[PDB]
Amino acid sequence: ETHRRVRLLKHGSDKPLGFYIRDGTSVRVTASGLEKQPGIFISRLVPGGLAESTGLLAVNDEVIEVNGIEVAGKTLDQVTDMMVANSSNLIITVKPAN
Amino acid sequence: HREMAVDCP
Repeated sequence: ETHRRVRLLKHGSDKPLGFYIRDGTSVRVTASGLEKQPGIFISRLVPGGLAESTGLLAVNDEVIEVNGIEVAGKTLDQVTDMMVANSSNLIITVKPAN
Repeated sequence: HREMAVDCP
């Protein structure tokens, strides 16, 4: 839509993904108009980790999907689990904070 | 806002 597909492929690498995610509020479109709904956002990037090394992931970016699966409607424990499940070749789609 | 870590050492 106006999103960035960022991939944290490891290819047999030790280097962790090294990022955190958190609960937030995102605004989405509806028949009622613009509504505040629960979202998932990037908390911070760990120095040395692959997430930082891309230069595309940034703090307060919204997680849209994880490897093709939209995270809307899902809790933070679920999304975390989706990401660590796919941790070898993780593909995040985000809406950049700016 | 509560947070959780994806693969952190």
